[PDB]
Amino acid sequence: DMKKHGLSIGINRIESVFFVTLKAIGTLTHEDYLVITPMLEGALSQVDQPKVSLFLDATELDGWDLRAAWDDLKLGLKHKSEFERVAILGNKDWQEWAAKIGSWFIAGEIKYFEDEDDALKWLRY
Amino acid sequence: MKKHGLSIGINRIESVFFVTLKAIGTLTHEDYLVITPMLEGALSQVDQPKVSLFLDATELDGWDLRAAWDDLKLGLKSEFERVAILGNKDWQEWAAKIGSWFIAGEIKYFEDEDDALKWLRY
Repeated sequence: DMKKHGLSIGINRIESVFFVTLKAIGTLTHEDYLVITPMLEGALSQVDQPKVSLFLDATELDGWDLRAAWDDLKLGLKHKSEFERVAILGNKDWQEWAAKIGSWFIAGEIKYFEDEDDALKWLRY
Repeated sequence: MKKHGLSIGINRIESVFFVTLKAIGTLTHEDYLVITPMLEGALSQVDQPKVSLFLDATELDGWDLRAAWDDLKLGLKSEFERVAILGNKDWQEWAAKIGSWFIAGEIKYFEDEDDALKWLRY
């Protein structure tokens, strides 16, 4: 009834360093892809930092439909830059998107976490 | 490891899409220069003809008054029906100020999330 579904993209500064943030939540549909991804793309294309990394909060993501457009989503940076690091935060138990959601990104390194503090420390230092 | 910044999104509750924006920490002029182009890039892609905005300012401490944040105007390509601002502080500190970034039929301040969201989808 009140369950939320979708994603948000942002920029956060932590200890003087800016990073891109992404939060995915609920169960994503085809309609959701059509409505939400142009906005994510529009946002990410305006990020122009010397080096930049990404924090992906997927703790509240259920997943998406079999072979949905979400499998092939690509989120890239303003001048074809790659993310230095991408920290993917999940939960204790494996979820259907675990081995798939990383492919949205071109990254120097992708690391998976169950604790936000650890994820942020790895990104920052 | 205190976070300072803003995120923008689209969420759906049942069958209704709404724009969502969360602001956190104390925003500086450098933050403005880095975040506002992305915020504007996101908003220019919202095509839904009837749409509202949920603004989560629960973790917002404020911004530098000499920074461009005071003057920010966010909009659609073309207006929000409703903007629901969620926060804990006396409204006169920042709620009216951040509310003024938007043009909308109605702009309302809430301390309860459930009530804010219900009001947006009515």
